[PDB]
Amino acid sequence: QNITEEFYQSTCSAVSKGYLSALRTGWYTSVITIELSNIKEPKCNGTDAKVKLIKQELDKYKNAVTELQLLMQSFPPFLLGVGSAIASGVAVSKVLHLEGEVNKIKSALLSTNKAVVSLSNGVSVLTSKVLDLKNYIDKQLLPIVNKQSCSIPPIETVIEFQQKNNRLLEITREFSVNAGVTTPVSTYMLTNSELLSLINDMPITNDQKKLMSNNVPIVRQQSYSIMSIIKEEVLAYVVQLPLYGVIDTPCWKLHTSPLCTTNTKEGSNICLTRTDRGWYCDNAGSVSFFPQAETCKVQSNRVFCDTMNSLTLPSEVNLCNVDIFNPKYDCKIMTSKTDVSSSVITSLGAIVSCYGKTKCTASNKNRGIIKTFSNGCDYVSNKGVDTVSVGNTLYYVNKQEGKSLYVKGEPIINFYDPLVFPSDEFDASISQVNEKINQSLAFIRKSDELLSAIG
Amino acid sequence: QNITEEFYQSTCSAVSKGYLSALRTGWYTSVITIELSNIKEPKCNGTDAKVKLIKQELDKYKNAVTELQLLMQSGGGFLLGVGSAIASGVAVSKVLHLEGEVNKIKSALLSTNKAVVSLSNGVSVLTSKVLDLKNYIDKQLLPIVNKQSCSIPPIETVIEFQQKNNRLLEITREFSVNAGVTTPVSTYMLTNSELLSLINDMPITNDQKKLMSNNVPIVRQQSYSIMSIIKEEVLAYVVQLPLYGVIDTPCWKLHTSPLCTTNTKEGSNICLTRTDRGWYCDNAGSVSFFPQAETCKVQSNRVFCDTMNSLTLPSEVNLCNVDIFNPKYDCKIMTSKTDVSSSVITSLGAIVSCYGKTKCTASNKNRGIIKTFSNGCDYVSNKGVDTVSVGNTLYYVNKQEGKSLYVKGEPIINFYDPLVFPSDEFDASISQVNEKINQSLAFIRKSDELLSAIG
Amino acid sequence: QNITEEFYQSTCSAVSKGYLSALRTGWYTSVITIELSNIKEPKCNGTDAKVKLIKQELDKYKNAVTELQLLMQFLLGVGSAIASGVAVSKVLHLEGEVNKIKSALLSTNKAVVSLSNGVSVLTSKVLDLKNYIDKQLLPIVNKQSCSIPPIETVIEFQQKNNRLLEITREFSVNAGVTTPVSTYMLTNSELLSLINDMPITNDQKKLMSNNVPIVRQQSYSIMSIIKEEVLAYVVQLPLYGVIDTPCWKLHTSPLCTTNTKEGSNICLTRTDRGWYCDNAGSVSFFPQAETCKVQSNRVFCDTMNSLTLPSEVNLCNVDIFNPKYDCKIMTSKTDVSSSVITSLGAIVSCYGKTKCTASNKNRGIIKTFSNGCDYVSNKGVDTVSVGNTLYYVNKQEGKSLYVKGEPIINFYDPLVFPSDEFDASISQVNEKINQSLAFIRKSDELLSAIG
Repeated sequence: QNITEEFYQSTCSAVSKGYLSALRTGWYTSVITIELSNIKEPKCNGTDAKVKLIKQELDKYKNAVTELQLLMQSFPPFLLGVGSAIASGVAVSKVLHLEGEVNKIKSALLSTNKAVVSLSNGVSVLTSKVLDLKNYIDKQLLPIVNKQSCSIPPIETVIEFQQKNNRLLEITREFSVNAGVTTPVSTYMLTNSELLSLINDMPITNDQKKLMSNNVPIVRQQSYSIMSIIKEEVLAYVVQLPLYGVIDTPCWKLHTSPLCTTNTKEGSNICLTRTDRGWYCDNAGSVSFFPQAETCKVQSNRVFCDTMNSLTLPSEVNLCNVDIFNPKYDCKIMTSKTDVSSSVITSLGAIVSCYGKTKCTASNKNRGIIKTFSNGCDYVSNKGVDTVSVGNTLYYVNKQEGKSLYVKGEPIINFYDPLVFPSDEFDASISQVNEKINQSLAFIRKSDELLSAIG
Repeated sequence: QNITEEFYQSTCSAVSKGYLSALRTGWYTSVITIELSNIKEPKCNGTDAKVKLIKQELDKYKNAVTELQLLMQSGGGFLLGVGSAIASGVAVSKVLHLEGEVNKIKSALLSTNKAVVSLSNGVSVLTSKVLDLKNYIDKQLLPIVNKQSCSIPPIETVIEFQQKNNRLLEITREFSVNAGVTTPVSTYMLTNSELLSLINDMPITNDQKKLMSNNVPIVRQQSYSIMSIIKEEVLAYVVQLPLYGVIDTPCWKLHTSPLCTTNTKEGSNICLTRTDRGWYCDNAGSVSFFPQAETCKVQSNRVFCDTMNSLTLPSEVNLCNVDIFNPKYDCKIMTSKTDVSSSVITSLGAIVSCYGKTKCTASNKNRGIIKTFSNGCDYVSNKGVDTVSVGNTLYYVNKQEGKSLYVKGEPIINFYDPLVFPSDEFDASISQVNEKINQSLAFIRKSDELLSAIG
Repeated sequence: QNITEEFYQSTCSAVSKGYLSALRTGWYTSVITIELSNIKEPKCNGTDAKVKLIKQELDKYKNAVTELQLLMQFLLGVGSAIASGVAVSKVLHLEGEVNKIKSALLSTNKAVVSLSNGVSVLTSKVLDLKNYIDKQLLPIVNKQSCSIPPIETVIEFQQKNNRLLEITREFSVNAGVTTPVSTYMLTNSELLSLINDMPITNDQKKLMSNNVPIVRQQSYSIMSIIKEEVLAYVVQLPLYGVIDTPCWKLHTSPLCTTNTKEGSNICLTRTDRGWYCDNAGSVSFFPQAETCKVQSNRVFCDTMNSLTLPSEVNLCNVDIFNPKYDCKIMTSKTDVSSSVITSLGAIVSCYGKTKCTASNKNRGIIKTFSNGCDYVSNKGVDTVSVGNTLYYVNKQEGKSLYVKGEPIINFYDPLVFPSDEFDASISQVNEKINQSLAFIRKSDELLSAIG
């Protein structure tokens, strides 16, 4: 629980260290079943308010089944087709459509509400009966309506059927706007207790059960619900849960801000910005890099990421933070003439790139302005700092305990000649810039020697 | 229909064929109404627990009307153009605001729950009345709260009122967290029974009707629900359904991956990627091109694409898949020295671009690693392949049945000279690069020929 | 409430004026509390169908509390949107902090608390399950015989307990941070009262009260703490520090030459599209559509995704070649047709053999576009069609002004024209043109010195 940050004045960037990894490398799929009733629109003569209420709820139930069947055949079209995040769960969904595969699971859950079932294609899956509308309707609602004249229901039955039928009605809702594939997995799909018991039974280490059971909200966001089948008066859908094959390896976050020359005026400055910003995690002797901000979820020390949305880099990518001119790795930069002030709120600090006439401050709740940034790239930690202002933009600062280190260094943009500086580099590196520098240096050579005997 | 795939080894790209178009070409707008009672706060002195329950629900109802009164408005509006998706629906919504227009649909719906109404701007909309709280509240509920006597209602009345009031509360909730515009359109806005009837009354062909009725989730995802008015005891919101004016025309999806040289040097390679990846659909003698995958939704072999984010290309854009050096169409490519390994999952295969020191493999569930990729661009079909692994990332291949064709050919990056190669073209083409090869080729010769006569 | 729009034929761009600003510049943080009961799992034996229903509902209550014990806690800059709210959420986890709010709300439902760091925060109690369960429910479950409850008590408990369950559900699928803020988090009456009690101007209160739907979309709810029979979450409302200043929106479309030989054309595009609003003598610029919401002529934008520009930036709309500001453009050779639906019109850039059309629903085609960049107002036009795409135009009411002028791409020699600038400016392309003219002159001089 020790977060530390280093600000590199040399490159206008900061790295937040001390995080712990949880990287999704596998999937666990489970079959979730709901038992339905095979009851027809009741032919019974009666018109009390209570039986009116029961018939209304029955028509809700009957329509939910029908509109779930329209989701089936429209293999369901939404299983055959697109997917890599879902292929594992889609694989189990297709198998349930084989001859008697439903009856396999139906038998295992006849006597118990949770059982392990071996499937015909060679997968072993935990299967759960989360709701039984078959026995409630057949034993408490069939005797009332499967006659010529309907006997009155108790008010207790009217209330409790509404409660039971509600989960099915909600599942049909989520499954008829999401086309049968949803993420995060809702509580109507799998409650907190059901997901906790399912984690408890998974073929994983006891420490993985610790991590998953403590971060259920994150597990929800990295899980999928895949709709499978209605048949044999059963409702089956597949829940696809993450398997974290990488745990407790170091992770760090890179924050980058533009670095520009200052002492010149107007539109005559050279700028460069480190590009490889995002999360990094040590993974199997290499570095997993997650460039898009959404894919990694943070809870206290832990960074939860999905390896499917990652690039794999050598360990030497970190040498960019220690020495951007190191030989071993070609550190990535971008360049431009854009001389614009901005700020980046780091894990426990703030980078300020103040340029031009912009007024850039950092302030405290009580003392007011406690720093006025000069032109150039600077940094301030969150110790006694609450907000940062750049122009007309007030940023609040993350208030999170940790140690912050200011690594003084010469801004590398000072080392470059502005006349031969490539200033349109969308995605370049240190070496690529040096190659273009020499080529323009060589053109200057070749042209100058063409004027020796002439001039 | 049978999905087929071709991989072109020369250009590091693949084309998935065999799909059927379903293109959003227009909009269909309908008005949904709920009849309300303008009941004032009860003022019945009685204190029975059932009267409290009725009173508490009336408060939930009366607050929903107030909250809908606060939402009385709709909205305000390969690099593409810019549209305004709900401009059609908002246009109908603005007309309903005008004085006397709400009274027009009140009269037309006096004797039926569905009618076509003429509004002031020639706007002629099918109108639906889907819930009548006015009858229930004014007849069943008003008398037992009207007096100061407070006729205590049966417990059925407490429950019955909650069920009727539920949909209005849920419609208000959806509008509240969406500024009056919701998408996808939920079954609270428009139930499956209601939506299917609306599809049956659109000005479309019978084949178009079946397509929507069997793709209700897609239709809902591409529809909008727009809060318009609450006045004259009427709540009215506009529903904006999609119009699929182009249907059953052939579509194909283009996948592209970087194509670089395999030289063993620290970044001394030239890369090249086709930039035209996306969905292509035949459309009225042209090709509609959708470069962003999130405008197109696939269901088996059906592609639902929104034309608002499309480009209109000549039929000859497909020639880039036969001969990229063809004269008729000028294929768009990008260049760089950015040389790194990635994998692209196609419809029934996987493209792998292995570069440098990365472990790029394809493996089978039971047989193990069945292919290790050499440096360069390669393809593997889904036949007998389950997973593709690049670095620390494991991709899953579609197990969808189909036939894929490997088209051998010399990689075209080899054709180009790595010294006169324009190697940072973000959005270029074959001609624009030959444009710049000829320039740098001619300039170098001139300076060499101009160095000759200096004797 | 007078929207107007001007089309500049010279630069293929349009400006929509007349809008009024509502800029989110800061945050207001408030604490919302639900008082809970330490009620423990009933261990009276009962079989009555109503006893089961009460027991089942206490189960949903108990599981909700357990679930909540786990839910605890142009290129722009980068912010931390919920930093202000999370900062207050952190303070609640200090000891005694829960009790100060518990003490300040012992006898009332709405009180100010100065937390351990001395910040005045408004706190509220929106639901009191502690009194209901302990008084109404505990006697009928806290014995052996399990007193039969009336059906009315079963229904009330479901109603009271429902809001707790639905708050739990929202936090559970969102990792304890929700946006927009739902009516379960904060009902309409509670939000309006909260607005009325904030330390803000009357104009700010009026602006927020008329735009509760937008305020919800710009607000956050942060799960903070549960302990000592109390549940607390932080609600982070927007501060509109800048109000009623004039805004305008800039629409741009590619401007190209119209030579009939394909591939022989040079193109130009203003890259400064987005919202502009006057702000403290400078101009706040919002280049993204997502960061700005519009209701009638009022524009709600979030300054976290804005650049601060000199007020001279507006000269680019009157004179793109003005000396006081370097207007940003981009160049290309791509001769492609597109359309831009402006506030009360549509810009059509029609190139090649493309079909470009403006139509009325009952009269049919009313304007047919030829090669170049043109503009049609929404007065009398319902749709604009470019190629295989049909756009409906906005039907907001306002007056368009068509400003005639020579397209500026007609002032550039295509040979020396730099047609690759992904980001550039008017000055920058004049540099590269001065340079290419200078080099080609130097080359010519060198063959004279050797001739």
